[PDB]
Amino acid sequence: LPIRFQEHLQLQNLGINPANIGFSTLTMESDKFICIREKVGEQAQVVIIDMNDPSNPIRRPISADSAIMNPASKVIALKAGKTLQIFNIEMKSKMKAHTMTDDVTFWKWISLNTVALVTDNAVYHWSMEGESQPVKMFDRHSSLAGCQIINYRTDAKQKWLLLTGISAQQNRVVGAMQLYSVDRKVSQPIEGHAASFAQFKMEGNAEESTLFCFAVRGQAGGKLHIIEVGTPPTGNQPFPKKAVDVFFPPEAQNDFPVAMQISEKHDVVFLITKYGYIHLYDLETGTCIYMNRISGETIFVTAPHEATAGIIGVNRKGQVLSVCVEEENIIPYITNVLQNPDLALRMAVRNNLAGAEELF
Amino acid sequence: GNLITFSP
Amino acid sequence: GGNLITFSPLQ
Ligand SMILES: [Cl-]
Ligand code: NA
Repeated sequence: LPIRFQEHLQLQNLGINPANIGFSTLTMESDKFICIREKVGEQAQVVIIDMNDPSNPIRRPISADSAIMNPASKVIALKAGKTLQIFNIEMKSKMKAHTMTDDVTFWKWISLNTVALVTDNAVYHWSMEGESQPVKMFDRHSSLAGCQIINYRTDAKQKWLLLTGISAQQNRVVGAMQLYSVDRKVSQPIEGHAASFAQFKMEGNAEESTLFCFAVRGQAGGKLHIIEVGTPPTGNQPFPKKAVDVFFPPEAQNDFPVAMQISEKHDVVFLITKYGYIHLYDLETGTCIYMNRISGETIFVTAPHEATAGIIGVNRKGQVLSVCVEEENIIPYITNVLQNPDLALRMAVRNNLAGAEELF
Repeated sequence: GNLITFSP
Repeated sequence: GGNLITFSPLQ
């Protein structure tokens, strides 16, 4: 295989109720922690799974509608409607608090020091630095009105902001995205399911390009877009925009993309679909490297898998699974299975791997 | 929007 | 306080 697949944990083995293994109650903001909200009566608890020590979870009583651990530190952000609080778990201490004017419908850590807040009407960034309070970044576009918000993310420089929501229409799930430029102060609505930014240095360019990659299924097929956002740096060639098909077999009529992470090390896009297919795409050309069903159950939450520059996720059955490029196998797979020596050589030179030299 | 152009 | 989580005592 060009990928290594690893089951890390079955959350049901830790006595986690499978009813709470879903998007609204389980979060994984980084590969370091999983938080699960469980409620039986009016007695809500949070289960905090240290992924370096999974047999010893912390169970604490809560009254929060949502719990997201900081990506880098055992610092938990808890909310109840408009009330936001941040606790250092090891110091058992409230470190920050803020009340919003509007209900926060979705929130996510976008860095080790900043939480993104989404209301019905606006997106804010809340820095953990000193007396910093939430700063409004943009107004929500009317095209996302009535969506369930499922993701918010940014480019490395926080100059390009992307809000993603979904709704049911005609028994299919339609994705609505809002791309916002900080510098231009302009939004663009996009029909999109899953997306990520990436930094990519093109051959001969002195500077990295900032790429926007999004995958969508429309009424008549799937598409993946890789687009340079913003003006290319002085002296940089522009990234030629890529647009490629996203294959769904005839049997997967209700399938659509639900997760994307991009390998900074390998310049590959990981795309996961609702029915549990993984797709690998080359970031440079958009070429589909690999497709396979890795899960019978929806992988509903993902994060970068830091140690392997891969993707780690949780499915609705409680399987914690990871996919990365298998560095020993990827070049031979592209050569021998895809019959694409061009892609093999290009990817081998990018990551200094062996076996891309055409032997005759 | 004015931000990006792509195949609908 | 009106805290959204409680912790076990320090002893
Ligand atoms: Cl702290
Ligand atoms: Na989704």
